[PDB]
Amino acid sequence: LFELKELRQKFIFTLLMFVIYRLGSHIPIPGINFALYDIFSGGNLGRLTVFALGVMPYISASIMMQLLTVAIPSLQRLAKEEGDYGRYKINEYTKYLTLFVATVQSLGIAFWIRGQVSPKGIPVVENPGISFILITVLTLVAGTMFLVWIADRITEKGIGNGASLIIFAGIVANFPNAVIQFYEKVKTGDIGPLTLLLIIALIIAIIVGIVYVQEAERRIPIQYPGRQVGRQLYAGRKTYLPIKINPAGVIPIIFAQALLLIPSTLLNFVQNPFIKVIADMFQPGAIFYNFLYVTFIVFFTYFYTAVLINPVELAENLHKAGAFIPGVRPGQDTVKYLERIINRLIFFGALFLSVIALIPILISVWFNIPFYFGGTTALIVVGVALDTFRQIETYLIQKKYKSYVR
Amino acid sequence: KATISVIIFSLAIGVYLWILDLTFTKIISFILSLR
Amino acid sequence: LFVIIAVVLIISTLLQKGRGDVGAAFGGGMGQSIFGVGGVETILTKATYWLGALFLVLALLLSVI
Amino acid sequence: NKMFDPTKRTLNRYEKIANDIDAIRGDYENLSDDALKHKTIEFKERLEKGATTDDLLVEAFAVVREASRRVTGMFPFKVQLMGGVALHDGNIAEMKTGEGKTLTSTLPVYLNALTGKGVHVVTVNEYLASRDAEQMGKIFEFLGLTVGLNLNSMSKDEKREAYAADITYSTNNELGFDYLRDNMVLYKEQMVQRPLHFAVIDEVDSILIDEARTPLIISGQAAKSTKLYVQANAFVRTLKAEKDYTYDIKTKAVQLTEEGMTKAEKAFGIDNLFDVKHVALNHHINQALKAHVAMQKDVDYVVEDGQVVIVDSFTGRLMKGRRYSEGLHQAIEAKEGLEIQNESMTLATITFQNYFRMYEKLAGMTGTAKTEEEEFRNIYNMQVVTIPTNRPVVRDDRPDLIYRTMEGKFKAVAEDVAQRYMTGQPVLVGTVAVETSELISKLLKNKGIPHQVLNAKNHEREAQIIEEAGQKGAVTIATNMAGRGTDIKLGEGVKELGGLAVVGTERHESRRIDNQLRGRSGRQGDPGITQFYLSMEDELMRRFGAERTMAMLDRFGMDDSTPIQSKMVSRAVESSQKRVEGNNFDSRKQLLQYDDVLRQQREVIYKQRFEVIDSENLREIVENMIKSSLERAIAAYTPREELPEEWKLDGLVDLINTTYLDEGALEKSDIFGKEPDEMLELIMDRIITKYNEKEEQFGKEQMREFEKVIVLRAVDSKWMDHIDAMDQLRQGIHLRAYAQTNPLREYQMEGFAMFEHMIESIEDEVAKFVMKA
Repeated sequence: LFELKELRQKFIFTLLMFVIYRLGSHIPIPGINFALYDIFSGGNLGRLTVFALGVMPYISASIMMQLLTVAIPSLQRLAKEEGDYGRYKINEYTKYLTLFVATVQSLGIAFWIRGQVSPKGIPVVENPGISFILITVLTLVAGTMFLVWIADRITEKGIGNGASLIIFAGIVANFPNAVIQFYEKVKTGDIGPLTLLLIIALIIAIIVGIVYVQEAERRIPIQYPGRQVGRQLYAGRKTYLPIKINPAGVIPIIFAQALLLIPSTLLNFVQNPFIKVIADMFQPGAIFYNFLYVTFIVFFTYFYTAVLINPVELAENLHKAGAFIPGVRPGQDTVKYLERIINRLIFFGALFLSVIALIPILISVWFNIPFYFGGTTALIVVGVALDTFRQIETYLIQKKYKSYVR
Repeated sequence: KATISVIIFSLAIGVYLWILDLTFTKIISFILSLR
Repeated sequence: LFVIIAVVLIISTLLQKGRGDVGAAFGGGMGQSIFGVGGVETILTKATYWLGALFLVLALLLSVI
Repeated sequence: NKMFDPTKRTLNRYEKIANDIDAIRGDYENLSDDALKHKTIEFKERLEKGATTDDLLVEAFAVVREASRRVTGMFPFKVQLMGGVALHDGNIAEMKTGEGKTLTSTLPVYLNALTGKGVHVVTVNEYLASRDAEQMGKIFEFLGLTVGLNLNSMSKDEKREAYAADITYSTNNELGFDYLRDNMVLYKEQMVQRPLHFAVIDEVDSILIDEARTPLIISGQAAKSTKLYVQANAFVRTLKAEKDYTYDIKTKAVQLTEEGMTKAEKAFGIDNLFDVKHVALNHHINQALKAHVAMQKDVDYVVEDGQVVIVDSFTGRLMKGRRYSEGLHQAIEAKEGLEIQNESMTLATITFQNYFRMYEKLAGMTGTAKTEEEEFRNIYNMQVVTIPTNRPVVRDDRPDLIYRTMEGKFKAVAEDVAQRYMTGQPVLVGTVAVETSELISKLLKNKGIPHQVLNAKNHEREAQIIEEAGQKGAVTIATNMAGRGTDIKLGEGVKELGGLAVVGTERHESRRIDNQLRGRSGRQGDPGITQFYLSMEDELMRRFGAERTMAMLDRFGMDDSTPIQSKMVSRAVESSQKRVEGNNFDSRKQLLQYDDVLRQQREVIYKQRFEVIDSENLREIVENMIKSSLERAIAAYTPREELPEEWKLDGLVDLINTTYLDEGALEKSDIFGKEPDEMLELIMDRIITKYNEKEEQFGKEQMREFEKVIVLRAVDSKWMDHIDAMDQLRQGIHLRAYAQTNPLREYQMEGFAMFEHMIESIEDEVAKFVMKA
């Protein structure tokens, strides 16, 4: 039928993943289960953790390399060796790096949580056994391993981020099932499911941004390590042209969004947490803070991400940009040509992503809902979803040509 | 466009989450409940 | 008790696990890289993987009655 | 259980196998003459197949080693015996000196070949193809076989008999070209390689190093040729007009700043904004600029009055007429004097994984390094069997004595060679290139010292020199191209002090290679001496890792004399060596990975060409697809923009462009609307089949052949043509690194879309062509 079974792998990773995860959350010792905002969220520092330490070290790992390489490009001899040589070395560094960071988060979350959190079965006999401190450090470090080990394997079949999407699948799954989404509203919150249709509208919008603001140039060289390189004037007939430009990466909004959550978090749970109603730092400050998301994720990422260096390698290996009118001037001047496109397109991107969080915000004018749960989770769920589409896209279509049909 | 089918797929993929989610809750609870 | 030595083991299993990934790195890691071909077989290290998953659930039973 | 445990585990495995076989050798010594000949007939009859008769290997190898004893000599060592065994397995035994190599290869070569398939023996260079080919030869006639080696222009006999023959000796570069030779071939009688599976690699450390693909490109019909001649003349001179600050380093790419832009306006092309749709002119300037700079004409030397600009580069040793690129060959010609017309492409392949992995296994000899095993996994899937023969590493090797600021160090090395000469020590040097080598000898001349230079000056020289280099007090200088893998032997008494001497001009692009040039002293298991002289100014470091070396030294200390290597000098450089090697690895991956997806596209393409050559009446199929493709074209209509729509003017119009031929068939005929595919297909198909046979009238014999030339040339043409486009696609990968992920994603997409487009196109053209006469 539609499935056109072939992929031996597809169901395999899927089923396998489900088994590992169920146990992972229920896990004894931790299993703290949760983000929403403050009350719904949770955590000692401010990390929504479905489970004790794993997604956190992931974000940590990513961020560790990200900012470090960013502000300081080359601390020690590895910007990029040749891309691969530079990359593998880089990844190995990332593995150990994130690993240790996870440990730090381990003890801290352990201490705060065990001591004073909403209903927790956790018994206390002295530091019962090896301390929830040393013992939880055990589950936290060891825990880091079972998830990490799982993630890597997941990386084999599903993905490095397949594991993440599953997290989304679960959370995102939890609410539509109607676990607890029938409550506050003006005698509503159960009618107006048009909201479901409308969210659908949201899905179509998402696909639009990621096609990439796309566009590119020309020329191909190849240098084998050695004395020489080659060149070619012309020949061949075919379609297909070069495409360089891009759109914002996977969860940028979430990265910036979290920054906002930091000041807001303090405000919801200060010592003797004052839910300042007068200054509600759940929602009220939100407009200002949300703009903060825009500046940090969009602008700063785009600068480094855009890799200021680009005109060099390009202009260097003889290139004249191609896009929206025949390109021309090389050199730095071209970075100019590109610079305009990158920040410009990013403004466009801001319009959509910001529109996401904004979207429940726009609608909630007439009858607001205390059940915000959704939105961001979608941006992520779809994100990995489209990503998996990538896996199928390449994987799919075998040799069509010697089909049975001539 | 491709997107229309992507949405149909999106529903399909979601079906998996609902379905897989059921398994997790089922098996996971199994360990706690039985033992 | 069983658990007491086991806890010493639990940290231990953590260490072997940590190393496996670094060595595990030739193919890649965080994010992605390239689908190296030639493939992978079940690594000899996989025993550590099997031991881990078995181990955590074991803890679940042990952690409680 | 991955560790020494595996290598060691290997030891007993062989130690056991060897004991058994060793017994076989013992009883056998009763001079089995004719009886042995019967053995050759008995064994030959024995396998007759890939069955991998192991038992035979024991009795057969024994006959081999003994066969050698009868033949000549070179048969008493182990790492070789064991060598053939692991070899049969597909790994790498050995390390050099004594060991085997000569005899080693012969052993597994004998058993496998018996299949009657013919076996491949990867050898680095043609001079070598002759080497092992003859050295081992006696056991062959003994064993009653037909050896067979290939060479750049020829093997004295022909290609057909050569491969089909028993043993197939040759150089990879050639083996690739032969394999490819298998494309345009209008016929199939051409024995051009009988299928290619198995191969043992002599000096495997190279079988990997061959990064850049193996492309065979002959046919270049340049429309532009007259223009290029005059035009290029002007072009190169223009760049000459410009000065040094062009900035060209670390890569083959080049462009220039202010003077550059200014120059561009300075010469024809007042237009400041040159880029818009007029890069082509710029293309000419960059061409010469790169040519005059990137590869010294002296790399690309011209033989005495040969006037043929020949490229010796890439670890070669003078390859007659050819060029890596479309722009360069002509560019340098503009520099020299006789200018050529050609610039052509055809086909390309990964020498190793695409080729070897395309079919069967490999087992190399020598290099034991750590660096190769990962490679041996990713592409090949082989391992390493490290084994020292009698008295390991009997030779001594001294450190990389360093010297600063300029090649002046080589000057000091000169006096060094002299002192050796006085002591009566036969020396040899492995220089970097042609120019430096020559200058090197010139120095010896200033000093007045005898010597032979085989820096690819003349091939014949390589011959004389082989027995010649190292004949008591002798002095030889040669390029690394001559510098790797040779069974050299010192005359008598020569070894009296030190034994052999080797001095290197610097440290090559890879760690192994540096070692290789060194390894060139030590056969049968004797002593020798090696030493390297490097300069902070030489090459490896001049461009690579220069940035760091400066601080490391300048902060460390400027003042001193010539010799130094106290504080991390040799240490640091070594790190850079791996570093540079690393770059190779990275570039290795890019073309390797892409070419992999190419391996599949390519397979369908010529494999299809094979089917066409073999079968006679494609007729029903070709028309059918031509129609189904054409009709579906008229067919594409569905709800959408609808490419066609079988209606009236809509189809009539698009279909007309779809069927634009001087021929006439119902073109004008409108008003219709019997779309069930039966109707549309029958009408066009009839005009074809009918006209086909009507056309067929010309001749049974002659006509059959037409699809030959047409199908292959036309099909072949389109693909090679779209292959050039394939080059451009590689540019797209250049792009992938930024934006999306990096798995060769964008490339894969495009590879297919390009190719479905490619074939449909084929049916169109190949079809219409069948008509004209």
